[PDB]
Amino acid sequence: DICFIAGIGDTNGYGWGIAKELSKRNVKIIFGIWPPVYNIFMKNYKNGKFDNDMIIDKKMNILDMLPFDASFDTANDIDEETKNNKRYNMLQNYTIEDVANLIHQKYGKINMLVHSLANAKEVQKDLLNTSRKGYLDALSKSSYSLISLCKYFVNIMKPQSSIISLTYHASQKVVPGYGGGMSSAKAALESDTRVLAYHLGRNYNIRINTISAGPLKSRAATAITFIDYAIEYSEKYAPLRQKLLSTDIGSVASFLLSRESRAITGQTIYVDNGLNIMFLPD
Amino acid sequence: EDICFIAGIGDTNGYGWGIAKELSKRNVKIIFGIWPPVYNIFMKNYKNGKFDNDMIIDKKMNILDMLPFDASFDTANDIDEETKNNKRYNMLQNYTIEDVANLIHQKYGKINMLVHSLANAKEVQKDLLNTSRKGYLDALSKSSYSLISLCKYFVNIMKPQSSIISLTYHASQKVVPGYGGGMSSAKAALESDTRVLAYHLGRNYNIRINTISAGPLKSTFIDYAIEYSEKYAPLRQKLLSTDIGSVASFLLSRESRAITGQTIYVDNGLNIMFLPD
Amino acid sequence: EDICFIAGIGDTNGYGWGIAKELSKRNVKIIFGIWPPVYNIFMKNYKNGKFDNDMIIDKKMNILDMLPFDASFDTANDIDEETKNNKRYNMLQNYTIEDVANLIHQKYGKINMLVHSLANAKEVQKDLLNTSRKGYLDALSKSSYSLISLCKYFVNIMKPQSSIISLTYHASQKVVPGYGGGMSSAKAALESDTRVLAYHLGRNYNIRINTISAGPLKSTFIDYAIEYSEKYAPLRQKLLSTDIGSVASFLLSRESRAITGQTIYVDNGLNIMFLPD
Amino acid sequence: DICFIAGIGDTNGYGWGIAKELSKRNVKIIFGIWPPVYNIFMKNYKNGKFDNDMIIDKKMNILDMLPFDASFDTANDIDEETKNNKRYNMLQNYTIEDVANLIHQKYGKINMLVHSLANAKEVQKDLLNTSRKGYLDALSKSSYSLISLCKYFVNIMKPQSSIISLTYHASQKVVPGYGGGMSSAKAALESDTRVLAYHLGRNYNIRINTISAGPLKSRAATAITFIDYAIEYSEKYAPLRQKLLSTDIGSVASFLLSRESRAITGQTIYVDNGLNIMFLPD
Ligand SMILES: NC(=O)c1ccc[n+]([C@@H]2O[C@H](COP(=O)([O-])OP(=O)(O)OC[C@H]3O[C@@H](n4cnc5c(N)ncnc54)[C@H](O)[C@@H]3O)[C@@H](O)[C@H]2O)c1
Ligand SMILES: NC(=O)c1ccc[n+]([C@@H]2O[C@H](COP(=O)([O-])OP(=O)(O)OC[C@H]3O[C@@H](n4cnc5c(N)ncnc54)[C@H](O)[C@@H]3O)[C@@H](O)[C@H]2O)c1
Ligand SMILES: NCc1ccc(Oc2ccc(-c3ccccn3)cc2O)c(Cl)c1
Ligand SMILES: NCc1ccc(Oc2ccc(-c3ccccn3)cc2O)c(Cl)c1
Repeated sequence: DICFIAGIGDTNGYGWGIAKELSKRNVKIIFGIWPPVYNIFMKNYKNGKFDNDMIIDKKMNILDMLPFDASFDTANDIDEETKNNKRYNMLQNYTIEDVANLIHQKYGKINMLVHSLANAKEVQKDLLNTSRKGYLDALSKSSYSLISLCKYFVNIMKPQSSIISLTYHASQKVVPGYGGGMSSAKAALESDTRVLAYHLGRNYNIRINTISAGPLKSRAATAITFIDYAIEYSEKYAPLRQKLLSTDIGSVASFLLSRESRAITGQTIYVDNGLNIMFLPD
Repeated sequence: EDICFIAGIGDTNGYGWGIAKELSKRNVKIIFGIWPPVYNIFMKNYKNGKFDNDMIIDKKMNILDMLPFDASFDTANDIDEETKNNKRYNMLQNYTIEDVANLIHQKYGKINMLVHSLANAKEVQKDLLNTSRKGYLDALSKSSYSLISLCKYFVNIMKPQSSIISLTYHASQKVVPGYGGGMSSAKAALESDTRVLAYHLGRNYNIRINTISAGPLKSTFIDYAIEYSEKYAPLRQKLLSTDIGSVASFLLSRESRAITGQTIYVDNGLNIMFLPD
Repeated sequence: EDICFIAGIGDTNGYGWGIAKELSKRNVKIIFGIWPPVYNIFMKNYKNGKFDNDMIIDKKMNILDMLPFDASFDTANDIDEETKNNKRYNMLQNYTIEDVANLIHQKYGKINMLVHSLANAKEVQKDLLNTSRKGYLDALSKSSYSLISLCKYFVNIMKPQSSIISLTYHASQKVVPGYGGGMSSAKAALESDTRVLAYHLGRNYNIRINTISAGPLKSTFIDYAIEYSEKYAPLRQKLLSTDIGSVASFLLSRESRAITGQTIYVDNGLNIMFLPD
Repeated sequence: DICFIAGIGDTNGYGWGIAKELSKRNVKIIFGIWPPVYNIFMKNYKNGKFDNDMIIDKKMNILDMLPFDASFDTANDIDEETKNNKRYNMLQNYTIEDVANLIHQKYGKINMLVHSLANAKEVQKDLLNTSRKGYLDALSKSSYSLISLCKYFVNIMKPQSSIISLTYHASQKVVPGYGGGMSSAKAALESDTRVLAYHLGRNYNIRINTISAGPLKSRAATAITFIDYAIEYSEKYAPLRQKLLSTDIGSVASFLLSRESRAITGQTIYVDNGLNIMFLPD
């Protein structure tokens, strides 16, 4: 049982929580990490900074930790500026195709893929005031990255393997302040999940679903006090008033990835203490 | 110990059984509620070892008890003659919803997993348009209201962080000609009620409740549904009652503490398809 | 001439009236069905000119007739004593669904627009969780099944390319604490039944059927709903009964020949909002 | 009552049918037209070729017919190659900002906007096999064009104005063969419709909805016998067995655009003889 988690920059995200729970079930974990934060993540790991967090009387497995940039499909896609940037030029094989081939050489076929990354340069702006170039950015890094991720991993994956991504309810209902086309990319990503589920199903016997998670105070969540407010609101209005942990998403992700969800494919599962069901406060 | 009540089962060919088999994998003690009129039969078949092979998991399914259970009656007060003097019913006792909740609580104490796995419409083979008021409401009473009732009476005998599920079918959201009698209307209400109950039980008892929208099984209309499904579903595999059961097991556990009020499709992905090919 | 039957109206403060006003704009002749127990009152108020100003469109609303109408009874056969000897009912006649369809057909011939605008649950102020079986089913019978019944008996007296609508509320899809008694379950089923009826009536009689999911009006719970709505809805304007009526008029016309089985939200866009701001 | 229809290349589309019905109600119509087909559309108009089709005992109004390219927001966005292409270099003011300013000079404020255009270079490929550049193409011309269209027209539009676009059910359910990210763009567009509806509502008292239309044998529909099959299927399985005309979409569009739908905003209305409601054939 091998899982590649694409998109973990630290310990405060959904990627980490997913990692943790996949370990409880003894699956081997390969982190794919964005180069802007790669050196410093590695450093912290070495300094045993994440050592508290790797606690489960269990200890986390971490098979490998690779540089990974979901905006590049192949090496030909890497622009020269990036190729030479201070933070990339010492690193290698970080395109989507490249990490796919890496992994396969080092470990062969794997059977679990977590897409856990999103990005938009104009997330701060709202839809109307987002540029074409900013919108297409959001969709390229949040939505298309999934598709591409699939294209390349699908054949280093065994039959009956399963894939998941992460989404947010703002695709289905309006959350003012979730901007830059981020809603649009979650909308796109939830649709692609259905279409990919059809293709990967018939053709590769491979499942794909997506988890619509609640608010977590991740690094990326602070890409705009919205989130503190979102957590506040969720903890007062959701059917379940417990605090939403990333491990909560993690245990569901783990389930989706296991053979136990063998007959669930193409779905948007909500893991959010049921907030999505409410129309009216009280 | 962990105890699950499965309300609505008459053989091994259904969901309740698949759900029971899978729960047994986590060593959950199982109590079956059986519709009184087939209860003794079921009890007989059990004795004659008829369910022996279906019961093997290599470990034996631990069936804590098997009780008469009629989802159409809330309390004893509702047992309305004739019924009281009906050939089958009169030899049995304590089969109303509230009565069953008392027995279970008395013999075993509190439980922590509830499964509503029962559907019945007396006119299930006619168009909604040709369904009678009496028929429709029987559908809603047995297949929809029963869920609320079961919750009302069982919440008192459940630990906090308990979990509930029912079974639903996609006919509620999209047209399936053939699923008549108001079974569609029933599931529509069941799914909506699952949301509403999720809010109340969640806030008031920290109890979760979800519904599994399952694909066709077996346990006429079903024979088409299955062929169509295995033809067009994203996933080519045969859908098993344990496929629903393993999902149920998960939903009924703490691993899904943050999921509630949801409709989970376990149908090989049939629901995502628009037109064939 | 074009004739619309509006089943479910007791004053000018509701949807049936707003719908009636707007239909009158297209010179549609209107027949009102009134719940028998308030029928004579309504008839009195009509006589005393109480509805005179509400009736002006500058042209006068043409009310073809006003008949007692009880959505809880399908045929005469169902009028079950007491009811037959109830203070209000016994002085009236032909108010069952089938009976009304016969009168209309007899006096005016075929119609071509039907409006189901009636909702009633006897326990509308309690939680779903505290709602009784009797209460729930009354809800489903009056607010949901009535729709099917009305279709069953009226299709015979309708021209082809006829059109039908009912009114629904978003509580069916998402939790609105306060909308209890199974009104939510009712609307859930009404919306699902609208799809199913759309298939049958569409294929079998080329008749269309849709439902309007309206925002709060007036006609307690509503007072909050309205303030919240006018605060948070995408559209700041006050929502009028004629806002629903103008949409209804459209849906009931040939201009919408290619729309059927749909739930149309007329609620200033409230439904698209997740969290406030 | 002025309406700008963005995206009509001939008489066989939804744009034309919408035009026709808006005329029945005496509203003035400005066609925005893609330059690759502009000269030839004009020619046909002049040769009175469309004269049969402009029949309603009514005759169509056509206030103006402008060149229009929804892939350009402003003149600065026009690449030099395009700027010089055989088919563009004789034409002017065809960016989104430009046609917005044109129209306003010539006629002032308008109050009706029809988005009726879509495009994807790799529509023939299916999701998995679509490139980043092809996906982003679909989203840029089918989804973002709407947003941009709004940004620029919103303030040459009076309060209480209304906007509509066109979508297809493949966003919500899987239609194999509707590829190139076209499903993804309909998914995105239906989401943006909700978010735009919130912003335009509160801020400009302006409504936006989208129509999910059935199959019509438009020029663009043949961008892949899929459609003949789609029309075949729809006419045998839809609740309504009538043939679906573009004027059917047109009369609904007209309604959405009128004050009659004054309280409907942010919605996806299905105009498809109810096919979307079916799960199972028979
Ligand atoms: N935090 C929330 O409230 C919330 C809610 C719902 C959904 N989500 C989703 O969860 C997922 C994970 O986000 P998170 O909230 O855990 O924050 P996060 O910052 O931990 O996760 C995003 C990570 O992806 C990496 N990344 C960004 N762009 C990349 C690229 N081009 N390629 C590779 N790596 C890249 C970043 O380094 C970052 O660490 C996202 O898809 C997000 O949309 C988050
Ligand atoms: N035909 C169908 O079965 C169907 C079904 C559902 C939805 N739709 C939608 O209806 C809308 C109209 O398409 P149609 O089916 O009438 O075909 P159509 O070809 O008549 O409409 C598309 C028109 O937009 C123009 N166009 C394309 N790219 C453009 C750009 N960059 N800027 C400006 N103009 C451009 C083209 O010249 C074309 O004539 C589309 O949004 C489509 O997605 C069509
Ligand atoms: N540059 C941007 C960026 C924007 C959003 C992101 O993901 C999310 C980050 C936060 C939330 C969120 C926000 C509020 C409440 C609940 N969840 C949802 C998300 O999808 C990420 Cl990971 C990055
Ligand atoms: N290059 C491409 C391109 C692709 C799809 C398009 O629009 C549609 C064209 C056809 C259908 C369609 C296809 C089959 C059945 C019903 N509708 C749906 C659409 O959204 C258009 Cl206008 C252009």
